[PDB]
Amino acid sequence: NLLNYVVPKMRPYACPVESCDRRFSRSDELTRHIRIHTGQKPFQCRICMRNFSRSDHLTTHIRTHT
Amino acid sequence: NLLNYVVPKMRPYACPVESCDRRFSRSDELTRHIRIHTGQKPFQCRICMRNFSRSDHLTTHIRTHT
DNA sequence: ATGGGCGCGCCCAT
DNA sequence: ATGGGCGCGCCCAT
Ligand SMILES: [Zn+2]
Ligand SMILES: [Zn+2]
Ligand SMILES: [Zn+2]
Ligand SMILES: [Zn+2]
Repeated sequence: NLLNYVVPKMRPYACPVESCDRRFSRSDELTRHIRIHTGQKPFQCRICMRNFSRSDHLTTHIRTHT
Repeated sequence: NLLNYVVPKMRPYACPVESCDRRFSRSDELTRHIRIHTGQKPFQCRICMRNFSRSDHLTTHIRTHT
């Protein structure tokens, strides 16, 4: 029955770096991880102008300025 | 050049229904979709007893009582 | 500080 | 209404 069907846990999103075996369930997850290798921090606090790799961690940090 | 890498768009989560050709990028998209085949409406409003197939839709509905 | 995992609920067309 | 797409933000270990 299709009532007992559970979507199989998968990791279709494989890290593009040949020497890295990480795979993820969601694409947004992989995109964040790739920043570990590139050292990219696309987010910035317009206050202290500090850069972050994740948007959530920046949001968290900005709420503390005042 | 890894710095220019962007995860290509894909849809690895396919509907198990043989007569359905739908594929999603995320599994939570597919878990929702399969309720179209089963007609399941799990989220019920405790104020009016009305049933919905999705929790985001119920959530918004719950607000029409206030 | 920052990463893996992923749920809640928005956008917007139906 | 109710479906596909998908981002914000939380949880909790790093
Ligand atoms: Zn990797
Ligand atoms: Zn700052
Ligand atoms: Zn289907
Ligand atoms: Zn109601």
